Amino acid sequence: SMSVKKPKRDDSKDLALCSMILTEMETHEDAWPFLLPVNLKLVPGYKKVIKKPMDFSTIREKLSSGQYPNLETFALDVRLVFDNCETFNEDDSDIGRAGHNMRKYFEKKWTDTFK
Repeated sequence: SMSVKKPKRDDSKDLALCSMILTEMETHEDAWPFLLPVNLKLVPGYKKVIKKPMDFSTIREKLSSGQYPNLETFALDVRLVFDNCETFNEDDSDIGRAGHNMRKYFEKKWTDTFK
């Protein structure tokens, strides 16, 4: 509360560390469904169904331009990519499997770096 604070965590490396995680996600062989925004002119149903499209190139641009206020907002966009994937794609499909794989990959890096 006012004048009552937990000891100050060093957040000075967070930006660099999120960048590194994102590079690791970008270079994973199963990243291909997530690298660029879904083409809303060419994929029937996506625009109406997926209220908040997100992809790794969009996260990279937001990260590089100071649009994440803290590491929780960054994790929320990464998770949105996989939540969107699950919404639109059957589990038993190449893309559906890709999204589960990538979510697991991310969550381990996230825990290992920050927990």
